[PDB]
Amino acid sequence: DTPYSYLIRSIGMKLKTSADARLAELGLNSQQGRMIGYIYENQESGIIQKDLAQFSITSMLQGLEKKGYIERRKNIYVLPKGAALVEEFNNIFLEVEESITKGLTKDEQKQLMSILIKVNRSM
Amino acid sequence: LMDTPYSYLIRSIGMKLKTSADARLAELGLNSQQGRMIGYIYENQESGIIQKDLAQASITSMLQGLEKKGYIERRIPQKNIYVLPKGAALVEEFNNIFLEVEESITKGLTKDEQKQLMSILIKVNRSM
Ligand SMILES: [K+]
Repeated sequence: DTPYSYLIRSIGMKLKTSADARLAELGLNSQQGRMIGYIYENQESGIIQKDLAQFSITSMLQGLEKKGYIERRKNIYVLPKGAALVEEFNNIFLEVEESITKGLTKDEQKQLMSILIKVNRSM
Repeated sequence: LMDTPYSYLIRSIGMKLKTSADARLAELGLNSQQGRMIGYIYENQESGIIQKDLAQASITSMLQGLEKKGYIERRIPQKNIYVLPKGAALVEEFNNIFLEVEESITKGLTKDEQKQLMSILIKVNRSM
């Protein structure tokens, strides 16, 4: 009896499947991926260990250093391997996005975009 | 987040619905998983529900909590789980919250847009 909410939740959950599988193949968790992402995003501005505590973190950074994702040290920087990973995950999300229209006709593709915009605007 | 436009909107709408719902439930010291669980029990109890069927957040803890608060009981027909009247009243308040959230999805849409959205979302969900 709440079919729109059910479909929105379920599709929303499926948007994450490919990313979770890659994290697992790489031996990383969601906290590690996000941390690498956060550092990649903010390292030019400059980020220190305190900043990551407020947005252990010591042991995680050590794990990420051992995997060659983060530079050993003071500001924190991802290594090229870390930047490459962020790019990889972005591309995963692009492939998932492209899959949304797989089962849809041209008209359905346009209508979905128009309607989702309207729904999102209304709440 | 806006580099993947459909995904952006789907998650934005999802997160807005969930925030609406989590907040309206939280005031009642409830959460959506408890509501779903009680609802499932209420709907299927005459079929015979055991803890195993619910397994397939700690389920044992959540069931003990619902039982301690007087919402469900375990009856000797493995014991079967049933909603008590206080729990049936609570299912209805849960359901009404979910129904108002559902209606917020379609407020701004024509009947045709509602029909198109249902049809399309079924297809998208099937395809992945
Ligand atoms: K297609």
